[PDB]
Amino acid sequence: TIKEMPQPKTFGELKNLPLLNTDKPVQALMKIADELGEIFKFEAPGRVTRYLSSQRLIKEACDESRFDKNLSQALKFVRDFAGDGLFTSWTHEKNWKKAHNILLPSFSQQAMKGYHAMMVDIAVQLVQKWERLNADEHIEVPEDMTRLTLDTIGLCGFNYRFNSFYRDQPHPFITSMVRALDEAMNKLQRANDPAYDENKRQFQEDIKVMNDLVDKIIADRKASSDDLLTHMLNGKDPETGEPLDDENIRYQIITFLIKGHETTSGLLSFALYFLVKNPHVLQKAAEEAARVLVDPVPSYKQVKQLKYVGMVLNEALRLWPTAPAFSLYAKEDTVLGGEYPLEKGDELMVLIPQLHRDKTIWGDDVEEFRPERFENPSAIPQHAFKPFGNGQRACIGQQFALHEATLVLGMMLKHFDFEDHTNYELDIKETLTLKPEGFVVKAKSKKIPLG
Ligand code: HEM
Repeated sequence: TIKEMPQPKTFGELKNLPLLNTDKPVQALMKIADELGEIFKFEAPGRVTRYLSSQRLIKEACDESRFDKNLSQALKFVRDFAGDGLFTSWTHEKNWKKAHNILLPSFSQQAMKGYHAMMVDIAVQLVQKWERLNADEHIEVPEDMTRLTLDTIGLCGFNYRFNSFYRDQPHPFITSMVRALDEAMNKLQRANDPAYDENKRQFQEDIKVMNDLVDKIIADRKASSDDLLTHMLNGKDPETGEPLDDENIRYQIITFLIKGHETTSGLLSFALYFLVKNPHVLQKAAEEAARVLVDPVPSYKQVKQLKYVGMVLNEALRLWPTAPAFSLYAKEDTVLGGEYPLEKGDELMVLIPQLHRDKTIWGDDVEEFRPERFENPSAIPQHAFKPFGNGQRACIGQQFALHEATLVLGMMLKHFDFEDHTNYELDIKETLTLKPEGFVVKAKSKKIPLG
């Protein structure tokens, strides 16, 4: 029957805000979830949401007849630069369904097979960097994974070479992206001011940097292909018959550059992190790579054969889903879990890391890294594993990401032995998305030739 919704302690007008005075808000929220359970309300001056953590409640929230995708305050802040592209558009916005239809063919297996060779180009450039390090040297993992994933989406999506591996510091686009994402995150924990005038002005500067690349890409395709850029330029929605106007296209370039690389990078960092911490898992994933990748460079089918590598990727997404949250709103008045009445417009947040720790679904060893959980995935209940969102608003890039990751991890495992030389202590940085900050390793080459 009509239950009272749990809520953390409120502090007069501050509401629940003093509890999220942190650079790690998602990890803080996980703490409040362990304390209060599957659902809690959370209020901040002028705004309210409900955090869900259980499969039973998230199953219901994922019913698209009752709840649609919502733009959390965080995505509202990012919509300041990504506009009405795929990721920051409302489902009822014209350009959502339209860009969806227009851009979907770029993620068909047909197109996926055509991306493979460009993926290998960047993968090799990674392996070669590591082959060429001197003995006194180590690898900065999130940093190099970011070089790979940015370059990969640049080449596959846009035929643009970011040449991230010819730069010892991050590409200029990355530095702006990261400072902007951080700022959208800082903006959330501010109750109300001319104290934030510089943050607003760096925020506009960070946007212009990003946009400067867009024009560069736009002008490169111009001044001279069947890819994402192509369909953005030529494609027409098989419904309305209309193409995307110039303004939307620029929003899509930006959308894809960011979303098209950052969460994949975090996944590869975490996966490698868990491998070097779980040496019996590493050995087994390294056995699979040596056996399957019998060629100097990997083929498309061989990547498909790397089954245990895929299990490792999925298990790493279970523990640390790199886009750790997605928001929903009630299309109409409704009752949630048969106990929580909700009003048209009310917001729900899906705390994916808590979902992935639901013991009633996963058992009592949720913190353990066990790729074998995914041995036969059809066994896993529906809506229990959701690192790619839900329904028609799920990740469009899912298979792209996993193909990229599996290929790259497979080659890593084939070509090197990794050492956790600083006995790295997990430290998860939040820029809305998640990554293990400061993760470093040593890779000793197995001295196996590339093709
Ligand atoms: C492990 C890697 C990835 C993860 C965990 C991930 C996660 C997600 C999540 C959770 C959403 C839903 C957001 C929400 O409901 O508010 C989403 C949507 C989206 N993703 Fe991914 N992503 C990954 C890689 C990629 C890649 C490689 C691309 C492009 C090549 C991409 C492009 C997009 C786009 C455009 C959307 C918006 C889709 C729509 O609403 O139409 N993502 N992703």
